[PDB]
Amino acid sequence: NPTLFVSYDQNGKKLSFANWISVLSPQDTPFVSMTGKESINQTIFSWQT
Amino acid sequence: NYGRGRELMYQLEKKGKEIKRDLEKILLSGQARTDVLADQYLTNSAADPA
Repeated sequence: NPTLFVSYDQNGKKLSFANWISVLSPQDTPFVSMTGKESINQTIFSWQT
Repeated sequence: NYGRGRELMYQLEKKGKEIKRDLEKILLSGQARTDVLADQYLTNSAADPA
């Protein structure tokens, strides 16, 4: 029922919201994400040089 | 052993690397031949008893 088309004609709007958050300051650390981690089950590890 | 693997193969490969390094050093340092042949390098010249 289009009656006014000013403020209340189409109720249930999205409030001008988007589904993506913007971190204004860069806080990523590609170093660790690049260096892959390896699993160890035991606790008697040993490496050679 | 755990990392050593054993006592024979590890030591052998280590000594192989060592002799390779020593070989490269001896080749790149600079030294002239000194084998006692006295111009008999060619002309096979069997050991010439006495």
